Amino acid sequence: TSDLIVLGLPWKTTEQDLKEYFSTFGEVLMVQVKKDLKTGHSKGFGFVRFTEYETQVKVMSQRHMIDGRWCDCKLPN
DNA sequence: GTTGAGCGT
Repeated sequence: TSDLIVLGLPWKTTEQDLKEYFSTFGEVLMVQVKKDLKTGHSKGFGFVRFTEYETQVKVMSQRHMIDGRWCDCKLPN
């Protein structure tokens, strides 16, 4: 398993929210929501790591409606 | 108090 980058997150979406959402597919190791260090405002993308590689491809294969926006899980660059 | 292609100290 590898980290997946999550593009398109609503600005209000928190690491708590991601954990909840992604947990529905499989077991989650960690989630991150990248934020500006001065203001804490989310930058609109984050990361996720699953324990099971099965869950990763399942998640990588489809778009995701998270808090009102379609999001994409890709392999980072 | 804003936005929507954005890739991580």
